[PDB]
Amino acid sequence: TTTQSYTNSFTRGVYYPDKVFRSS
Amino acid sequence: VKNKCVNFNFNGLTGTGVLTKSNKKFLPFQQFGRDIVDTTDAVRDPQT
Ligand SMILES: *[C@@H]1O[C@H](CO)[C@@H](O)[C@H](O)[C@H]1NC(C)=O
Repeated sequence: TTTQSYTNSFTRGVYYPDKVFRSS
Repeated sequence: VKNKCVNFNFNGLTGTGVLTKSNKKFLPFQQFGRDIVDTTDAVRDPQT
């Protein structure tokens, strides 16, 4: 079986949009 | 050839300028380089 509890994401789930190096 | 004005055609990216060694921290998937003004700064060598 399984449950469907709800939680908060907070700050999470950010990826690199592209393959372009960037700094500062 | 480095340290000389040359027309580069890196992987279809046409342009002109002077290229040399660098100390970036290119991640494995990184291919290009830019700036806050969105202009191609650094390129990874396909065969090196
Ligand atoms: C490119 O191919 C040559 C010929 O097989 C090989 O000697 C060289 O290591 C290759 N370089 C890269 C970066 O794959």
